[PDB]
Amino acid sequence: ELDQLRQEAEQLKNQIRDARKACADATLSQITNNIDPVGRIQMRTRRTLRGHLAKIYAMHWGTDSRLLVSASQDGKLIIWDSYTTNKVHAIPLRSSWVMTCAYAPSGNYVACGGLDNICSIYNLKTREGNVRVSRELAGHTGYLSCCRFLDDNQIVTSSGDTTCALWDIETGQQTTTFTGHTGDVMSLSLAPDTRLFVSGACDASAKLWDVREGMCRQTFTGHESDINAICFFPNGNAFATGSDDATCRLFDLRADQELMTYSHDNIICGITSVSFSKSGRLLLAGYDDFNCNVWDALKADRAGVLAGHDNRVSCLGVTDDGMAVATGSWDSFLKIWN
Amino acid sequence: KEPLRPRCRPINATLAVEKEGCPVCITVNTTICAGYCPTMTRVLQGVLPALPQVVCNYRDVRFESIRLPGCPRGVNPVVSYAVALSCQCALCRRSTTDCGGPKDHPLTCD
Amino acid sequence: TRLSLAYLPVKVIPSQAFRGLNEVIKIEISQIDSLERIEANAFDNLLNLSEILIQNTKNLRYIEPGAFINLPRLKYLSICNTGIRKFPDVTKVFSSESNFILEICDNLHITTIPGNAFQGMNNESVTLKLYGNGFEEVQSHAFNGTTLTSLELKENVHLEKMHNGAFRGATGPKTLDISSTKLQALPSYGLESIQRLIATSSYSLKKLPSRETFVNLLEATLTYPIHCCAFRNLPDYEYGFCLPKTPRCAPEPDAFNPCEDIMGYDFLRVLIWLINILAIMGNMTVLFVLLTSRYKLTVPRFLMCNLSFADFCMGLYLLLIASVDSQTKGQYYNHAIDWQTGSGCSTAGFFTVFASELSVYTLTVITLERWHTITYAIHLDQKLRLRHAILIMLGGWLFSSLIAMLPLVGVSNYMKVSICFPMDVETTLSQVYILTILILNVVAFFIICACYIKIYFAVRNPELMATNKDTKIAKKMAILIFTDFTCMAPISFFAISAAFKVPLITVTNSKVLLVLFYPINSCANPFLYAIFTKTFQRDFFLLLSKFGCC
Amino acid sequence: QDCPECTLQENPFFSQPGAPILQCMGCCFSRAYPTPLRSKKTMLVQKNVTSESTCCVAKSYNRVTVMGGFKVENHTACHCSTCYYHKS
Amino acid sequence: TASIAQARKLVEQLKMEANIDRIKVSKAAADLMAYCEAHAKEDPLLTPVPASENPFR
Amino acid sequence: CTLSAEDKAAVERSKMIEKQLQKDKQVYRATHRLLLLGADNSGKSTIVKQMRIYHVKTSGIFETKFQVDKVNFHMFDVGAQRDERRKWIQCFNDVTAIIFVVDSSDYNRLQEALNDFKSIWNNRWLRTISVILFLNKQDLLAEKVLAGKSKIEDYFPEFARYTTPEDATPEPGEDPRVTRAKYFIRDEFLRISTASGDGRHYCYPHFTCSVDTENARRIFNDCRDIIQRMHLRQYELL
Ligand SMILES: CSc1nc(-c2cccc(NC(=O)CN3CCOCC3)c2)c2c(N)c(C(=O)NC(C)(C)C)sc2n1
Repeated sequence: ELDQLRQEAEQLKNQIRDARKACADATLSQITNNIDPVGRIQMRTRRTLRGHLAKIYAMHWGTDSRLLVSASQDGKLIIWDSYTTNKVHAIPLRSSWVMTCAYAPSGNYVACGGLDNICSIYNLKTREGNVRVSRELAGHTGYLSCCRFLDDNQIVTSSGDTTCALWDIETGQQTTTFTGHTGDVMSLSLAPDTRLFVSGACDASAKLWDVREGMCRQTFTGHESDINAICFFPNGNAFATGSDDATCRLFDLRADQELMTYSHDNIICGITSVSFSKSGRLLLAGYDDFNCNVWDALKADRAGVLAGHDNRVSCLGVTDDGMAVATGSWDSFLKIWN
Repeated sequence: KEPLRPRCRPINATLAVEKEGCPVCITVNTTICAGYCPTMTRVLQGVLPALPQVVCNYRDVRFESIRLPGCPRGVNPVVSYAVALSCQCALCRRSTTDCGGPKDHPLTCD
Repeated sequence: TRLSLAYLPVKVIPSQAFRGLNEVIKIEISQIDSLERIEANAFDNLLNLSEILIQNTKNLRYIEPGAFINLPRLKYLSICNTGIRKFPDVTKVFSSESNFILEICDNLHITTIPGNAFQGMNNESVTLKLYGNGFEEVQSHAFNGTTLTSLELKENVHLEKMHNGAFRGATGPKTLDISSTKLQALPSYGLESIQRLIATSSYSLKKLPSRETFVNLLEATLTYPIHCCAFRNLPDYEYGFCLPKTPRCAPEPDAFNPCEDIMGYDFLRVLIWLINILAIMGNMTVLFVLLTSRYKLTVPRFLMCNLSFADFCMGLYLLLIASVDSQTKGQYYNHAIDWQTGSGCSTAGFFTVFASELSVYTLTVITLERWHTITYAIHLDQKLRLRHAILIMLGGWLFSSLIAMLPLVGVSNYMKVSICFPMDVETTLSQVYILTILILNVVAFFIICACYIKIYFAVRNPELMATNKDTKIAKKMAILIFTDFTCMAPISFFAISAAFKVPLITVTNSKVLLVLFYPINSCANPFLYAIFTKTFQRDFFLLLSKFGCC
Repeated sequence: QDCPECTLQENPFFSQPGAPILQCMGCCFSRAYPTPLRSKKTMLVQKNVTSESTCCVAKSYNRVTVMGGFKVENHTACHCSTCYYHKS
Repeated sequence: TASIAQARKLVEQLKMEANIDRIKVSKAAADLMAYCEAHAKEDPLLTPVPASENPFR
Repeated sequence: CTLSAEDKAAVERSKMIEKQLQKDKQVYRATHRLLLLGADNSGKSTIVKQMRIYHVKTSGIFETKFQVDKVNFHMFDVGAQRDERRKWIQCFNDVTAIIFVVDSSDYNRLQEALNDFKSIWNNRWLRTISVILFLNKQDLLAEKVLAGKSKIEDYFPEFARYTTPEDATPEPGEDPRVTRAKYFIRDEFLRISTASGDGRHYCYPHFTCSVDTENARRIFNDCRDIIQRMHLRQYELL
């Protein structure tokens, strides 16, 4: 019967809340007060990788920080050389709607997904230079809205069926399915140690899944609305999230609760992408508002603002070395700041 | 007309015609015009301006042409002279007429 | 009693050659080109001598000074068709005749009139006839110590300037003729004593002294009809004893040159300056906002920019006219010939024609492309793009700058009227040109109206709900068409009527139609087309935010 | 056509009753013919016609005055010599 | 009904989540500060660099 | 320009890709993308078939690629997805127009449909997108009305206090009852359509049957009108 299990779960949740409160001896701001805040951050557009037709909805940086990908809704997935804005590749896709893109960490393969319910993996280091579908990983029952590569052989995707899926490329089957969740799952982040990854969704509760264990370890529900993005702290011991309610948040995996909440009164626009800096001081965020914001990760201060886009900023990415950042909005222009 | 005091009208005359380098004088009959017409002088010489006084002159003149008997080469063979049709007495156009005083020069060549 | 020295082989006349003669009345020296020199005092003293004529002595280089000296009864002196270079000396005749006449004639080689050339000449009044001579200039005090009844510098084409002090020591003149002299300006002194002035065919005499200087002027005759307007100010044998209250001036001003200021009526002088300012800032801002726009230029925005530039050129023309009116306030006639024929009037006419034609062509192109985009709206690939727009607009610029250049090439003249509009319709070529321009403007308005009507009939839905949206379309499209019509129809109708040589208005009233109806487009285009659109407003708020004034 | 010898007549304007002011008016000779070849060389300006002019002038006159104080030249005898105010 | 299956899965999931041990927030903040300060020197955005090293012009 | 061989090869690659992208752009801008919403019983399958005539089960979107009057129309039937629209509707923010097929025969799944429209019409990202609304299976409504069930008032009681608008243009030869019912449904939809934002985006209703072959012309005319009116606001005419 529902009642006894429901009350047992309620008691468990109350116990978790009590433990977290007892463990909340002091907040981050209390101990950070002695830190001198960094001055205003000067970021200016260094490149404008135009030439893309439809509104960019997803991009991503390469491991070497040389090549980057931007996928639009016209069927195009373009691979740019950031240094000299060279269209290194332009893959035409089957389904016009694309909601993500990724890389094999070696830099060989790329991935994509969308409303077609089918992830598609393309190979770049082919024989004759002809870029063609390396594989089509079908099986999901919801729109696939993220892609991240553990290695060149495994891909962990998230779709709108409330279930993440770890696929083996060559095998092309459900190597693992993470289903202990409800609502559309949209954002995946792989920590420097690839055994763990966080996932956000529309249920306002991000989760921390383990690749090998096959089930979530922790759930964080500090948000009030849908979650649109997520990213690990560079050391992998914390992660940031953004939601439609215009509030950035930063949670810890060890403390198992929200370390801090970055918010501002003038912002009532939902977030769409977040990303830490190579050292962690700077947290970047893109909003439905046509500007991007760089905030102090430990002070919540509005360190800097970027206003080089004419439409909603929908995708953002920081290079591994941190030498530059890239933003792609719904104006079809991908702009690199530094 | 009146034998005494006729007016400006055309009269025939015998004019000597030559050109730049002809050693021979030609003489041909053509038309000039002469006669009288009223004249005025202002008695009140002073604040009032002078009164113009006209002279008999042409109003419409045509041209005749003639070839001379073997004049020296280097000049156009055919020369031309003027023939007077009608005349009235008006001011002598200095730019067009040389209105001088009593000369009574013969109109034949020498 | 009379001497006729004709065709003699005489080269030199010795001094006092005529001594012992007492009954001579006349001396004639004509057709003696063998003569070259005349000694001084050649006519030292004769009692009854009164008339002297020299008529053809082409080889006469000059007459020694004092040739005519101490002759009381010498009355008429003539020297004509002589190759004299130095001005003949007459200062020592010391005549006593009451109406002495001095004649200089056909001496093409005389260079100038020396100053004080008539000291001790005659104790009584004198007349001077300097016809035809090739004087280069007249220096100060050229006329001195004698009442000068008549001065006639007629047909001295080579004369270029008369010193302002030439009449300082002379009394008068009473009559002054400067016809065909191409003189620059009259002397500033001595003109008050002039009774009658003749300056016909003196085109270079563009500026005349003030009216108050001509206190004694009657029977004036000038070469430019406009100049006579300076004499509108109130204070048989032609026998009389009192001068007319006002001078009688000829030729009478023509229809093209009424005795008015550049801006006819007083109120216009204000209305222009307002239409000046309203016609500059807006079109400037439209250019300023749309040229500093971050966002890419779409075809209608480029057309808006060029339309605003054309209207800016119109405003600049109006500003030039207003500044000229302000500078020549109340005494236009003095500067009329100088400015109406100078570079300023040609520049104003070119601005008018170029700006008007460019604005009309741009409005027609805007309407045509609007119709093209609204009719073939579903076929999204047929939309006119910027390359074709730039090509068509370069063609339009060439057409506008070519039609506005023909008046400078003789097809028409901007110099016919003060406002510098191309009203030259004498020759058939100018008439057909003007009629062609006016008919092109009329056809432009007609095609704009037809394209707008087709747009309205295309958008209209004959079956679905369109009762409340068709009304707005019709309303504002009628506003646009009515602004164009109120700018075009009056001006075009009057211009076409007057271009067939059937004028229905006077040039003085024509001024009103410039201020009240001509710049209507030039001041209403930016508001109906540019200022009120969402894109321009949004760019304007962007600029305000950049400057912080938002 | 008729034109009289130029002789003295009454002045309609200034002749007061009993004060005869006599001014002489009428006509003399005038003619025009093409310039002769022997005369063209002697003239600086190219020409096509010469003219012989004759107007009658007062070779004897005396000073008088009329109501107003202005000088007047009452002519006593005029005869016809060259024409003075005849070029334009 | 699948409602009981969902309820049992939910209670099992919360049971598994609850057994995890937590760490004091002070320790987490100290570790974050230490990591963020020990690597603040090498970051190109905290301390901008001249055009000699910066390859983006 | 002074470059090396590798850089020149990269530039040649970039220019070739740019030319290919230019070709894809000039073919892309000539196609009108068209969303196709609906419900289980709306019958949009027959619609997509009747537009295909004018040309894997784990996938979640279809294609029709029909064209009318040499105008390429892309109709995107988003099927096999969840029953949740609120956040993948964002992907269709740039579509030319939305098609909404609803069933007028199923008295009351009809009420739910109304709410669906109220969700589509008042969405934040579909704010400037007009909606074409096909009322499908009108013949079935005709039989359900002529059957004398007299239960239309049971679900919607306002039917009793409704009168056929005078602007109605019914076909020659149908019972006033069916005309009143269909126009009542049309007015019920238009009440939601005109409630908010109608001066910015419009709603074009039509009555169609599964056997009708004239729908393609209806979409062509609706798209022509929508694009014309859209040009009109930027030309200020409306
Ligand atoms: C006479 S021809 C003439 N007239 C007018 C015009 C118009 C309004 C009134 C009057 N008023 C008189 O013309 C009175 N008179 C007095 C007597 O007869 C003629 C002139 C004349 C214009 C005119 N606007 C022109 C014009 O605007 N051209 C562009 C638009 C710059 C291309 S060209 C032209 N030609």
